[PDB]
Amino acid sequence: LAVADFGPRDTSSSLCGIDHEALNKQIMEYKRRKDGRKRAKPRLEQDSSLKS
Amino acid sequence: LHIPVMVDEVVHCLSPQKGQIFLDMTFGSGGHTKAILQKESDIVLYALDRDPTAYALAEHLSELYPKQIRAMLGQFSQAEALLMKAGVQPGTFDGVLMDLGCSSMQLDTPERGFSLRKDGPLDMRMDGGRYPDMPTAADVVNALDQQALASILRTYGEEKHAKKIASAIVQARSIYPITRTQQLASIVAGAFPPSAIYTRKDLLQRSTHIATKTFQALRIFVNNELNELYTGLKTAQKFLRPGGRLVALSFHSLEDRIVKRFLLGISMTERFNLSVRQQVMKTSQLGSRAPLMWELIHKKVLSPQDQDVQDNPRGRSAKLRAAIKL
RNA sequence: AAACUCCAGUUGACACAAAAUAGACUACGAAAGUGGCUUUAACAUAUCUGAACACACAAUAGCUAAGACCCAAACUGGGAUUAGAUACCCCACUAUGCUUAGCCCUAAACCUCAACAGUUAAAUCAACAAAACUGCUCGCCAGAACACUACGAGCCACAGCUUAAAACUCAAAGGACCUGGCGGUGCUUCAUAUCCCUCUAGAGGAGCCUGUUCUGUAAUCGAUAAACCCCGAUCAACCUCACCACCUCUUGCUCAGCCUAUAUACCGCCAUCUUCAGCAAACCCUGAUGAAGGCUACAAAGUAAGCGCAAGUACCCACGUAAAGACGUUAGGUCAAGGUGUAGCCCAUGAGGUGGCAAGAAAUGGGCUACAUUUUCUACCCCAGAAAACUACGAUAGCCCUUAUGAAACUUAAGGGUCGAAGGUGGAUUUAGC
Ligand SMILES: Nc1ncnc2c1ncn2[C@@H]1O[C@H](CSCC[C@H](N)C(=O)O)[C@@H](O)[C@H]1O
Ligand SMILES: [K+]
Ligand SMILES: [K+]
Ligand SMILES: [K+]
Ligand SMILES: [K+]
Ligand SMILES: [K+]
Ligand SMILES: [K+]
Ligand SMILES: [K+]
Ligand SMILES: [K+]
Ligand SMILES: [K+]
Ligand SMILES: [Mg+2]
Ligand SMILES: [Mg+2]
Ligand SMILES: [Mg+2]
Ligand SMILES: [Mg+2]
Ligand SMILES: [Mg+2]
Ligand SMILES: [Mg+2]
Ligand SMILES: [Mg+2]
Ligand SMILES: [Mg+2]
Ligand SMILES: [Mg+2]
Ligand SMILES: [Mg+2]
Ligand SMILES: [Mg+2]
Ligand SMILES: [Mg+2]
Ligand SMILES: [Mg+2]
Ligand SMILES: [Mg+2]
Ligand SMILES: [Mg+2]
Ligand SMILES: [Mg+2]
Ligand SMILES: [Mg+2]
Ligand SMILES: [Mg+2]
Ligand SMILES: [Mg+2]
Ligand SMILES: [Mg+2]
Ligand SMILES: [Mg+2]
Ligand SMILES: [Mg+2]
Ligand SMILES: [Mg+2]
Ligand SMILES: [Mg+2]
Ligand SMILES: [Mg+2]
Ligand SMILES: [Mg+2]
Ligand SMILES: [Mg+2]
Ligand SMILES: [Mg+2]
Ligand SMILES: [Mg+2]
Ligand SMILES: [Mg+2]
Ligand SMILES: [Mg+2]
Ligand SMILES: [Mg+2]
Ligand SMILES: [Mg+2]
Ligand SMILES: [Mg+2]
Ligand SMILES: [Mg+2]
Ligand SMILES: [Mg+2]
Repeated sequence: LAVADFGPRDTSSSLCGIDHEALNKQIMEYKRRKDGRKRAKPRLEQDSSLKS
Repeated sequence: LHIPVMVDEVVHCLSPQKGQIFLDMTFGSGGHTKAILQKESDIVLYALDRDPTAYALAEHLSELYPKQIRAMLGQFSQAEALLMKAGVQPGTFDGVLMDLGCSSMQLDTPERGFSLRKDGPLDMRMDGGRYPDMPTAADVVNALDQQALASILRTYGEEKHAKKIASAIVQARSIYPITRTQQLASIVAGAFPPSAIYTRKDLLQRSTHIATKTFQALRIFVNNELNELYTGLKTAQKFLRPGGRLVALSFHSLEDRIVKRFLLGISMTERFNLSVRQQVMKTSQLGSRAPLMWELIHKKVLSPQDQDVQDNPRGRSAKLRAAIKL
C-alpha cells in the first residue's frame, strides 16, 4: 500500500421484511384475471404367523 | 367524538409562532391541524392526506382560514412532487407533523371497511377511490398464497398464528369470496376454538377480537404505511428547515421503530429489541454510528396521560417522538 | 451517557474490612465448618448400638437492639440499550455481609455411602455410581399425584418452622442403560464446474417461437418443488382423438366391448438421491447367553460366499466419454403403451358417422433472433470493395401474392413482395462449462 501508485490526488423490501413489490405483482395479476388420527403402538401390532 | 391525540404536547412541542411555515402530512379529520391554527393566528400551514374525503374536509375547512391553511392530496411518497410543483423544494418548513395511523372518521364510518365490529365492504383502504385500481384488503386475502399471506400477518400484524389464520382465509375464499369485514373476522375466528374469539387482551387489558391483528396487518399492506413512512420522514427532512421541530406519533411498534431508527441513524436492518447482552455479543464477533442529524427535544417517547387514555382508548398507544433537524 | 473535577498521578500518613504465595498440601472438628500472627484455655468415653420431639449444636439468608463501615451488594434512583417496561451493561446508594447481645433452626446441611464389628473365599456383579459381601443394632420405606399441602399440636418463629393426612383422579409413575432423532452442539477436514469468491458465455429487459398457468369455450387426458413446464408427442388442418353437439347401430372387427374408477392393488418401463458405496444372507466370537458389539499389520475376533462398486467391455489407448450403478428413499411417474387385480357400464360409461373446439385480458418456463463496427452487404472462403443511424443494425412477426404436400391450406411449410416495429447489451436473481 505504500509502494502502490494512487496517481494524482484530487432498499425498502428489507425494511418491511416482505417482498412488497412481488406481493403487489401477484395481486395485480389476480385483479386482471377476475376483472389427528389414532396410531397403534408398534409393539401391540397383531400377527397371524402363529395361527398359520 | 375523537379529541386530537396529545394535542397539548404537539402544540407546545412545535410552539407555532408568527413568521413560521409548517406542514402537515396527515390532515385526516383535521383536529390537530385546527389546534395548530388556533394558537397562532398568523401561522402558515400546509396539509396533506391520502384520503380524498380528508382532502375535501380541508378544502371545506379552508373557508374558515383562506390562506393560513393550504390543502393537498396524496401519499407521503407523492408529497414531495406535489409540494415541488408549488416550488418549495427547500421548503424551510419550521415543523412537519406526521401523525400516523387510521383516521377516526375513516374507521368510524363503516362504509370505509376499517371496522371489524361493523359490517362494511372489506376496503380497509385510506385511499377513497382516488386510485380505483389500488387493491383493497378483500383483493389481498383472495389472491395471496398461505406463505405470502402469512408473511403479511407475521411481519405487519405481529401475529403468532400467521399460518393458522392464513390457512383459514385460504380455505374460506375457495368456498366463497371474502368481501365483507365480518365475513373475514368470522373466518379468522374459525381458525381457533370458539372460546378463542376474545381470549386475547390488549395492553389496556380489555378483551379484543382474535382478528384485531389481521385487520391491522392488511391495513398496513394495502396502504403500504410502513414503506411510505420511511419516504415520508425522508421527504420531511429535505423540506424541513434547519432548527425546525419535527413531531411524529406512533401508535404501534413497527412505525415507532422506524421513527426511532430514523431520528437516531440506527440501521433499519438491525435486530429488534436488542439487549445490552446481545449488543456486546454482536460487536465481539467483529473485533477479531454516523453523526446524528437530529436533536430529540424529549429524549424518551411521550405517551398519553392515563386519564386521557380512558377518554380516548384508541390513542392509548400514541408514542410521540420529537426532534429538531441538524 | 450519566457521574466526578477538594478530580487524577507521585509521595507520606492512615481499619471494628478481608486474610496473595505456602496449599501440587488433604490436616482439624460431631456436623455445620475451619487456611494472616501471637499467647492462654482446650479437642467426651478402656465394649458397641441407642431420639423429628429429651439435651446441646447447626452454612447462607432473615428478625430485634446497639455499634463500625473500606469494599461488595438485594432494593431504589439516574444513564444506556429497548417499539416500550423489567432484566442483562454503566454510575450512585441502602437492607445485608462485620462486631456485640438475643433470636430464627433451614440447604443439592450430599462421600446423595446410617453406627459398630468382620471377611476377600464363595456367585464378582440387574444397570450405573463407589469392588462384592457377612454379623449386629437403631432410624426409615411400601404405586403415582394430591403433598416441603389441609387440619391438629408444639415452637421467642406471626407471609415462619417441625410433624403430617384424606377425598376426588390415574394405569402407570419411576431408576439405569442402548438406539435413533435433534442441538441458536465441540473440534476437524471438506465439496473442484463447486457452498462462497475467482474464469467464460448466457438467462432475467425487446420481438418472435414454444410449453405451462389462468381466463375463455358446448368442447379431452396425463406430467406439474428438487425429480413438471419443445414433458407422454423422434410432433394434433381431416385422420390421429381419447373431447363437444347432433344423428345412428345393439350378440356388436373379437367365443363381445369399455382411453370407466382405483398408479394408495399391480406387472411392465422409469425418475430420484447416484456427481452415492453400500445391501442382503450363512456362520463364528464378546457382553454372566440384556438391549447390544465384533478394529489395531511389530495386528487384540472375525470369516468362507452373493449383489453393487471395482474389473472387463463399446467408442480413438491403459486417458476420456459412454454404458453400468445394488438395497433402500419419495404409497415418486405411468390403469391413456400394452397387460392386469378389484369395483362399475352392457339400448351404453360400448360402437359408428357428420360438423366443431383447440382462443388470448394476461402471467410465467424454455428456446430463437437481435440490439451491431470482432458489425452489415457483395465477391471470396480469410492480402478486396462498399455499407455504417430515422432509406443504418434489427422479425423466422404483420399484410399481400405465388409454389410444395394433400381430396381438403385465411390456417401447414418454402419463396417473393410489401412493411422497417420493439430493441441501443438488460435490477434483484439465476443457468452451464475443467
Ligand atoms: N402514506 C400516507 N400519506 C398520506 N396520508 C396518509 C398516509 N397514511 C395515512 N395517511 C392519512 O393520515 C391520517 C392519519 S390518522 C388521522 C390524524 C389526523 N391528524 C386527524 O385529523 O385525526 C389519515 O387521514 C390517513 O388516511
Ligand atoms: K493471608
Ligand atoms: K492456596
Ligand atoms: K454433592
Ligand atoms: K445421539
Ligand atoms: K438477457
Ligand atoms: K410403480
Ligand atoms: K395400463
Ligand atoms: K385396471
Ligand atoms: K428466454
Ligand atoms: Mg458527561
Ligand atoms: Mg452412643
Ligand atoms: Mg422415634
Ligand atoms: Mg439424632
Ligand atoms: Mg429437623
Ligand atoms: Mg444458623
Ligand atoms: Mg446476621
Ligand atoms: Mg462501593
Ligand atoms: Mg451498609
Ligand atoms: Mg473481621
Ligand atoms: Mg456442605
Ligand atoms: Mg445411628
Ligand atoms: Mg456387571
Ligand atoms: Mg404414595
Ligand atoms: Mg422447605
Ligand atoms: Mg407447612
Ligand atoms: Mg396449622
Ligand atoms: Mg426474455
Ligand atoms: Mg393440459
Ligand atoms: Mg393432473
Ligand atoms: Mg397423477
Ligand atoms: Mg415431485
Ligand atoms: Mg372427425
Ligand atoms: Mg381432430
Ligand atoms: Mg369411451
Ligand atoms: Mg407409485
Ligand atoms: Mg476396447
Ligand atoms: Mg475405462
Ligand atoms: Mg450415463
Ligand atoms: Mg462398473
Ligand atoms: Mg402417488
Ligand atoms: Mg386399461
Ligand atoms: Mg360413448
Ligand atoms: Mg434497413
Ligand atoms: Mg416476412
Ligand atoms: Mg394444390
